[PDB]
Amino acid sequence: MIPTEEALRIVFGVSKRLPPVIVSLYEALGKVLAEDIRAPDPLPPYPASVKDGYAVVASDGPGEYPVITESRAGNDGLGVTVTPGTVAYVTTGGPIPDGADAVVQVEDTKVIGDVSKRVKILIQTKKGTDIRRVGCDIEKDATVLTTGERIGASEIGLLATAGVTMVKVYPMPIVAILSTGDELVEPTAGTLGRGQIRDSNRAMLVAAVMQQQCKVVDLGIVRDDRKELEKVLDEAVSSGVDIILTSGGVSMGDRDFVKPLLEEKGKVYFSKVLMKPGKPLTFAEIRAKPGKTVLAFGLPGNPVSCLVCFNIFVVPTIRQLAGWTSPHPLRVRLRLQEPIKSDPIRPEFHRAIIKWKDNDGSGTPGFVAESTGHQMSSRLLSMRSANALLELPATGNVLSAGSSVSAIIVSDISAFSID
Amino acid sequence: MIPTEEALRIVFGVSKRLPPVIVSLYEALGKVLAEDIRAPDPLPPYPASVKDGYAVVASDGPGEYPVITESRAGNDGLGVTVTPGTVAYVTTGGPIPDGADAVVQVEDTKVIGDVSKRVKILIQTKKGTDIRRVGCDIEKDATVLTTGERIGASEIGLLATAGVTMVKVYPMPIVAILSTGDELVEPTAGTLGRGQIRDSNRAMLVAAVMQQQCKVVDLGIVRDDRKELEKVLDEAVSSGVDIILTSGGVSMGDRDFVKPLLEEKGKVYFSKVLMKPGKPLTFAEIRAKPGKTVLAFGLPGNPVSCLVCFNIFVVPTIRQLAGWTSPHPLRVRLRLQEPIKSDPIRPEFHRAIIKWKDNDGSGTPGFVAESTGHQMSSRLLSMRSANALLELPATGNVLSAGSSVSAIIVSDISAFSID
Ligand SMILES: Nc1ncnc2c1ncn2[C@@H]1O[C@H](COP(=O)(O)O)[C@@H](O)[C@H]1O
Ligand SMILES: Nc1ncnc2c1ncn2[C@@H]1O[C@H](COP(=O)(O)O)[C@@H](O)[C@H]1O
Ligand SMILES: [Mg+2]
Ligand SMILES: [Mg+2]
Repeated sequence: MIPTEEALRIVFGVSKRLPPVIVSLYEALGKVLAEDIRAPDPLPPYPASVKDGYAVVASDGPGEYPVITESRAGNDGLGVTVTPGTVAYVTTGGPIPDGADAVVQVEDTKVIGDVSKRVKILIQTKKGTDIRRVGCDIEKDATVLTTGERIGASEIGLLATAGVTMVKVYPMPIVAILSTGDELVEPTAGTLGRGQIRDSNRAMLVAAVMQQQCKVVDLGIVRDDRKELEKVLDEAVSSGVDIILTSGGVSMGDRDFVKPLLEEKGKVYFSKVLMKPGKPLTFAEIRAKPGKTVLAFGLPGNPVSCLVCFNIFVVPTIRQLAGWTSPHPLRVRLRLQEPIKSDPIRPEFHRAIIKWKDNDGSGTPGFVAESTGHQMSSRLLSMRSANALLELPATGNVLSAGSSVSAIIVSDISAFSID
Repeated sequence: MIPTEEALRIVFGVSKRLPPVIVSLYEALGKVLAEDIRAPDPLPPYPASVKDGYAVVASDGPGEYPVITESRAGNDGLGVTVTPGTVAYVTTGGPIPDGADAVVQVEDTKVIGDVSKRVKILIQTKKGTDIRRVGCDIEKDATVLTTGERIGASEIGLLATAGVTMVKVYPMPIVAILSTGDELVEPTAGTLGRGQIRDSNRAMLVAAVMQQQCKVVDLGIVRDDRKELEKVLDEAVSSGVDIILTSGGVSMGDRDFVKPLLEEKGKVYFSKVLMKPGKPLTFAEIRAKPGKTVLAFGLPGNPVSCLVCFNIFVVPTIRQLAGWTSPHPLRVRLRLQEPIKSDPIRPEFHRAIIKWKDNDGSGTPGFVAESTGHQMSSRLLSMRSANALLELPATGNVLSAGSSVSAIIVSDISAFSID
């Protein structure tokens, strides 16, 4: 039985970034860049107006002037030179005609006469005012995005700015998922027969893997039969998946074949972890016959233990395979809203609902946590709405309301409900 | 020009939750429940063993006993009564045979003899030990999920537990997106002609809407021509989309037709907001001809202003339409890692890279922020890697390193890179 910190280091040490691939612009969203991106031309590529108004010769100053051209886009004002004593109309983003050295926003001007166009400039401007010089936002050949950078909406915007529609990225791993048990029935079952339960771990894990943006290979329910589970595992290993997730069949039962099958097919690094919940977790590395490595997680059958182990061990493995340089989950410090008793032997991953408060109880703003209630590993209602796992050390003491603890954030911090 | 707080209240007051729909189990992931979910049967539906070991009569105590049945699943041990002086083998999740009232884990037992099976129970157990009574995890008819609850992986697990494979939920809005400008070219363009730039806002907004899990209707580049933009807007309004996003054509240019077109087609609630960046934001409500409401956001053309306005105003509108009871973004308090000058007139949404530190500079743990650098609204590099918007009040003063500010979190808090 190894500590969770060691089990994580073993998984990190075995897990390898996947080979990069080439994808289209919208397929690159959410993925990590596997190349640097350089601007092929400057932004703006021409001197551009910051305002709707008039391009002027700054030294002219306030006065009345004829409007010799209008410049909004493309070839507008091409070949026209704004000389001292003239002005040109411009819209925001319009090219500055040759000879103009500043822009006076339309609010500081007045159109004069009926009908030839004339405008009154109401202020003294300064050279360079309200003009974006060539390359002031992005210089030609500047690196706008680098290898190891995760692509979000602004990074998609920068790729589009630089004219990149095919991107080299690290792909997401493909994950096979199966459930084990003679007691299981499909979640479509109505009236349950004696000694049956609906398979809940498979759909829970499919959903968890969908939230990590990975393709899922759903291998269904497997019975407690060694030859049957070996056949499904051999089929999962040779299919091309990168990760295999099983649940159940990893305790002390006489028909728990997951561990001995992973020992035959590959190398089991560990089968027991000092943690509450999640003790019987198995981690193995299998080589598929030519050829590639396949990571196998023998997750515990208990629904809570299953999802806690997914959140702590499988999420960083997916991220590592997908080329994330920082795969660890966000850990914050927070105050307890109620007392919680820690375990005397195993450090606990106590499920909680956390929120940011203007006053965390200590007079300063901070995160606070409420327990989800009874933490029994068979009680999936303890995972309901839990956005964090409180890391309670193995002291056996009652942590009173107001005490501070470390918490792992397991669900979108930007989707956190406010206080 | 209205404050951002008022502009948000107007948007919230106009935005209505979409009618609920019925979807399959995996389609419900990420969506808000539009009905309560009750367990049709208990969990466990039979008294179940917590351990691999033996089901016993607690009062018998330590001793040697014959193993009269084996119970792992289904009908195993049906009709067999464990009487005083006998035991039954059980696996975790196996039904407890009639007459047995406790379970002794296999580690507290020893198999005796060769070959009839006999086992030695090494301890004195207590009635009810290591047995999950019927309904101890979930009672029959208990509400396991309620209306207004967002569905994550554990909620998918609870739906599967309760045998629900078709779910009533609030759908996501469908969003139409177009760009405006005679200066724009597609992001596939190579060498740019004079006065041209690649359309970056459209792909940026498509990506931003994809991260919000909404269907996108890509309406392309529209030129600065009133009749052309009216035709595309009329086509967007009658297509069935719930939200229309335009960018550009909302400043003071003589060919900026977005505002007057939204005034003709519907009701414009505002066209100017007191903020840095994002001043020319237009918000309108259009009624499609029978019939339904369509929300239109005339986003600013400047790439930074475009994305900042999306993050502040469009994200909560999407969430409100999708039935989120808490659509507001997460706001935290944090310390500045460097000095920042605030604007004397407009409150600024200064882009930053934030992280949780064990020491935020004050001796206690907390979030800290680094600026992304020059904040010019034309500089999309200021959005690069920004996971927060610092809310800087309009004081004109230099906020020194170490001072505390409010920050809006704009990207997955569970995807935050650690310190
Ligand atoms: N797919 C599943 N869905 C729900 N419960 C499960 C699943 N697989 C295993 N379990 C339960 O988890 C516990 C441990 O499983 P095992 O390790 O196979 O003994 C038992 O109570 C099982 O009935
Ligand atoms: N789709 C777009 N992509 C990049 N820049 C844009 C886009 N639309 C408008 N702009 C720029 O944003 C600024 C304001 O646009 P407008 O409001 O149309 O004058 C100008 O500098 C435009 O060239
Ligand atoms: Mg089992
Ligand atoms: Mg324009």
